[PDB]
Amino acid sequence: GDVEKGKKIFVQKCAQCHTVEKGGKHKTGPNLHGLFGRKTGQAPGFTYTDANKNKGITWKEETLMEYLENPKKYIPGTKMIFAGIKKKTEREDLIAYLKKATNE
Ligand code: HEC
Repeated sequence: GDVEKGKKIFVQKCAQCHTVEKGGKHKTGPNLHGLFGRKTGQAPGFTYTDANKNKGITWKEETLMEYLENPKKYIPGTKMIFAGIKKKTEREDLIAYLKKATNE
């Protein structure tokens, strides 16, 4: 998973709604710091849909690969408006970026 390639994918597809920094700002979407190994819907100070709050999985590589491929299929009724990233490589690249960025 190429971190630098993941950076650019994040900017293109994710940055309009999400920050990755520790104590970063909530926007349209929750700040993503400390994402890995946390349950869905647990970012402090963000109002989630009941669907995201009660999804009840743990974020990791496996779960992110499935989610980012098709958000609304994984979490029906999410308010995250994003169609998905179809390609495996692109997703692994992005997830590599997040593993690092959301843990610094
Ligand atoms: C790159 C394609 C993106 C990644 C990676 C993520 N998003 Fe989003 N996102 C948005 C909202 C409003 C929410 C909350 C929606 C709801 O509660 O139904 C989300 C949710 C996520 C989550 C889960 C958060 C949790 O802690 O459980 C992850 C991991 C996530 N998103 C990653 C908004 C948007 C958005 C605005 C239109 C875009 C372009 C994206 N999200 C894209 C990405």
